[PDB]
Amino acid sequence: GHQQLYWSHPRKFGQGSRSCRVCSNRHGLIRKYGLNMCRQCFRQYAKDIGFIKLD
Amino acid sequence: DKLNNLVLFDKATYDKLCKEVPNYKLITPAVVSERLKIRGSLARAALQELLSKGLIKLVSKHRAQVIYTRNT
Amino acid sequence: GRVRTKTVKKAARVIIEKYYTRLGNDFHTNKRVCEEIAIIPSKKLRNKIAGYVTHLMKRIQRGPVRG
Amino acid sequence: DIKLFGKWSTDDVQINDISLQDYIAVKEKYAKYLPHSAGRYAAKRFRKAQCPIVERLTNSMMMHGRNNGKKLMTVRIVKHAFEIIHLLTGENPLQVLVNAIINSGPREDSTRIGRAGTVRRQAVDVSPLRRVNQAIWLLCTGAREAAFRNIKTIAECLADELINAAKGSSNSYAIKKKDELERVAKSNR
Amino acid sequence: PGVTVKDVNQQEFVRALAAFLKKSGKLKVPEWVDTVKLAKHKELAPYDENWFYTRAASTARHLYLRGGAGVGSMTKIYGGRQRNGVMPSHFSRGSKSVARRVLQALEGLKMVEKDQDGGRKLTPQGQRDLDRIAGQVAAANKKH
Amino acid sequence: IHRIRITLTSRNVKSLEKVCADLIRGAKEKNLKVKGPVRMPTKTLRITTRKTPCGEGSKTWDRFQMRIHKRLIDLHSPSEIVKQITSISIEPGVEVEVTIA
Amino acid sequence: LVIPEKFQHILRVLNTNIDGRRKIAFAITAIKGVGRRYAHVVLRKADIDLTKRAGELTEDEVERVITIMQNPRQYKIPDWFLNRQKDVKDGKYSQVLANGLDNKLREDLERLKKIRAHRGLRHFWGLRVRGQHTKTTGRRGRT
Amino acid sequence: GSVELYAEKVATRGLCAIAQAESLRYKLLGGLAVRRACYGVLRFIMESGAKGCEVVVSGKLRGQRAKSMKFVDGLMIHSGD
Amino acid sequence: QSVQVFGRKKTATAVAHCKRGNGLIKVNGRPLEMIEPRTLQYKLLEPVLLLGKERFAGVDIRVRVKGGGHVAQIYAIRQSISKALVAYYQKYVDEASKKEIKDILIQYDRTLLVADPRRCESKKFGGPGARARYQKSY
RNA sequence: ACGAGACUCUGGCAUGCUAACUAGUUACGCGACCGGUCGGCGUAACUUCUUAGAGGGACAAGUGGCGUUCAGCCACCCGAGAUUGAGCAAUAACAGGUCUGUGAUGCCCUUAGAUGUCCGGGGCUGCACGCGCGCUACACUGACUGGCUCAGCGUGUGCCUACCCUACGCCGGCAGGCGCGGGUAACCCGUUGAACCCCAUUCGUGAUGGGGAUCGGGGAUUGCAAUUAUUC
Ligand SMILES: [Mg+2]
Ligand SMILES: [Zn+2]
Repeated sequence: GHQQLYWSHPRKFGQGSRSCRVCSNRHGLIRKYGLNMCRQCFRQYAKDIGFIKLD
Repeated sequence: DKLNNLVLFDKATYDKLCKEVPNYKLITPAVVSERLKIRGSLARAALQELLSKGLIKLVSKHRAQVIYTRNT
Repeated sequence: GRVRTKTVKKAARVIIEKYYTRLGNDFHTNKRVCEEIAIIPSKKLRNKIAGYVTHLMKRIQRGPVRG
Repeated sequence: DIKLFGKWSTDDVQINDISLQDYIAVKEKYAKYLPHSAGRYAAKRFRKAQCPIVERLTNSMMMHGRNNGKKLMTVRIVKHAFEIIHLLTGENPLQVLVNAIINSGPREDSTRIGRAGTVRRQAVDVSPLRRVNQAIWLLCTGAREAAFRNIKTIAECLADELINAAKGSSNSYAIKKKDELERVAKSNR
Repeated sequence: PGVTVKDVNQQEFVRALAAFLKKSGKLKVPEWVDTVKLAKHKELAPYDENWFYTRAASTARHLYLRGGAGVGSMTKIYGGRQRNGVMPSHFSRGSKSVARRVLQALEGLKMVEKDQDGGRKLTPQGQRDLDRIAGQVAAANKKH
Repeated sequence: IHRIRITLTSRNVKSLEKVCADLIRGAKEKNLKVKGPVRMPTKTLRITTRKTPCGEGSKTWDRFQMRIHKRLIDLHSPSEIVKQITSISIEPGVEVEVTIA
Repeated sequence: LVIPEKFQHILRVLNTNIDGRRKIAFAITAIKGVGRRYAHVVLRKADIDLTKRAGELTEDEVERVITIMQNPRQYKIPDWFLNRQKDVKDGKYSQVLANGLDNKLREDLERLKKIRAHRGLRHFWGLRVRGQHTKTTGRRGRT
Repeated sequence: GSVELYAEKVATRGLCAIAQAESLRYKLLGGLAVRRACYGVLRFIMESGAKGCEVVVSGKLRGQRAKSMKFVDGLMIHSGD
Repeated sequence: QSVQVFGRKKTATAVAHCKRGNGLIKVNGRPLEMIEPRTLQYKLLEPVLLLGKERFAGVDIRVRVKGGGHVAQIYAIRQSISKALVAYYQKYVDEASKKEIKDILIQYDRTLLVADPRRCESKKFGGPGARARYQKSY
């Protein structure tokens, strides 16, 4: 039935199992240090997070 | 063009190895190889045999370059 | 290029015109004098100003200076 | 008592060229045990004239990509072929190298036309430093392409190249190239 | 006098110790010594055909210098460059079985024993054997 | 237990130094012997990203940085005095962890 | 010094000509089933001196080398050393050598073409079978 | 019961660019003309003691073609720490 | 009587402990004529060859070296040994002997006493290294 | 006045200061081998080595030339250093790129046999050919095989969220497998036993033992599926 079919494909490792915590996009994601945000969202929120440019 | 060096001596080339190589100012496996038309392995073996017999003096030994000279 | 900027030169000129008595030909005394009588927020800028002050002291030693 | 490697003195080496005496450094402050000194001779212009000539040769040996930076291999390749120059000639290898440097440096060569031009070449004189540089470069190149695809090892090709250049023989690649350059300069006089 | 491992040449020390191990005739060798490659990054079998004794000597000398090593540590010691064909080269570890069997053969000669912190270490008998061989090497052509 | 270790982590050097000096001064006004501030190596978190939101133009990268500084203070005291010293309204941004050895 | 006992400059083994000047364990590599590692293991377990060249070994040595080459498992050569392990049809472990063995077992592509497997079809069409891009590579011999 | 939220006032609204940006936003949302709102915000910032300020408004200000519009006053640095 | 004066090159750093002894020189527990490349052995022997065994005869030197690269650990060992002898002579003998040994060493090589400040430069994006750039095409 | 400079970060120097069992070094004891070698054990000194704070330090400052004898330039001494490398960066502009990063967006289009959304299977790689960035080479200044001996930057067990870095023991050529521990980290991996290089070996100038495309047959690993061949 539809209950056993809907979203039944395993999503445990690939890019289909990860997304931006801000915009829910799946591309250019930064998993380092547990940020789990895409590149653009990280550039947007880097100063708030505490990442600042020195060199 | 393609040189055809020997892998083991014949009596003619085993000769001219026991009375001219001991007279060269510089004895090297490449020099003997070129002047006797023999392979580098055979040249090295022959020079080691000559040195064992005391006819050649070892000047320097290295993994890439071994130099012998006449006993005079 | 060791060309000093107008910041260094005007600061040195004002310092010399104001405190000519306290200054001399010594860089290491001049820099202390500058750091005592002035407010220079950087050490490198202070050193540049003191060096130009020393140069100008030598210049006034053998005559006048237009600044 | 600062013999190179541990065997070659310098007290007997005579430059005897006057022109290149100030640019070949071999004799008293430039007597060192090894042709490896790290050194910062490229920092200011003309300083490389203070570099010992054997170290300049050693540096010029590291060439054609696969041998870049391998200076221990090149000091070995100089230590050998000094051991071989001594056997072949009976003279101090340093003297042979210095004579080769003197003989293999061009004295004239051609540049693009004079003040300006885009058609022919005009002959000019060579600086002593450029003479020494070109001599080292030519000697090293001749050795390098004598040893390529040949059972003759390096430190044998370089030894024979230096010996021929010291003799002034035309069997040397450096002497041939020097003559070619000098003749072209003659034609464009 | 007194001579230890650290004041003699390590290459000829290794050769002398390997000769001593082979001459003793008490080191048990695996039956696949003439078939294995000693590393995935190797292309051919070792040339010596007595390579097990040389490797045992090297392992014992290493345990002499820095004790407490085990398989993995020795596997990293005997690692090297791997050429991947038309791909760039990378570091590669040595064979684990050869290191494990070499260590297991050094013990049973009563020269190597397990350490408390995990791994292998030289036994006082092993230290004495290595120092005697070092003295022999020094008294040899090293200096007469 | 008389072995108390205070671990101080911060992203700002000045705040960390002020808090450490205040803590050691408080522990020294009281007759307590305190092991000085041990400074652990700074941890530099690095993220390098493409500047553009797209894939067009000269490839330029932002090199972001975060720096974490860590201080350690060891002191011999009863726990009550340690609680008195720690709660001195420390500067914001500095994380303080008191541990019993 | 060259051996007077008819130093074999050319040696015939398995309808292949090996060079007597080549050092053994590299001369027998010319056989189309033997390369380097197999040659070394065969000569190690045949107990012949590896420093000899292929022309100095006697007839008996070459004969036992050939036999140990054709019967690897009978002389304790490991099963993972062979190039025809668990061969389809007759599940026998073996080493295929030279013309008539290596090239005939090469003609197992007809099995793939008879079952019309994709790899067999790529073989039949002259294309590449191990999943490589064919846009800008392998453009030689394709007009 | 562990988290709790206060609410305080900014010391000087005229010197907070987020506050001034919000003021301009809700002025424009109220139908005020762009230039009037920008000039008013500029003058309020200057009257609050600011050494200088710069307000830029970009978009379809007049017609279907976008344009940018800049208002500056006083001193304004751009480079360095 | 000890000094512990150290020397550096690139990332390699060696510390030489020089105390009152009888002429022992060891590096990481091995004697001096046993260091690895052995092509630059004379580079290690330069201090003792220049100053003579008599000047080292009253001291034992033990060098611990760690850091990057064989050819930097060499030059670090020799810098450490030279500076250790200079400091020991300065602290325990006199200023005149220190002056003469320093003069000899400095005349032969400044890097025997003063460290080379050169260090690896950073890589910038857009190229494989510090100043090289990736190939540009049109 | 903005931009440049100044500025911030960073690289070099400090036997001067502050101070450390999550860094050490000396010294002294106890051991193991032949005074020596101990990443063997333990505890005083202390801070050179390691960390990281404060401060210092270089300014064309000194000397000699060249200059309008100015702005500065050249050389040399002393010196750790006499131009370390980055970051940020004006006015103004482009119909440059991005609606495929967004719960950024205006207008259109579609909206239930959907251009929404799941779920099977294809594709995105398909190959006569053209064009960019590259990797591996054409060897002997090299391949092979043993032996010896040195790094630095750093990342490690996760909101959802499954998925960490690994020492040691054993089994197996191997790739791997099985047990046991440490580590949320200057604490464990790790003393990061890197490669080149160094030392010795065999090859011997030729498509050769150079070089490894292509292709066959086996064996494992991750995954829900490996065929169009994941990787090994
Ligand atoms: Mg700037
Ligand atoms: Zn996002």
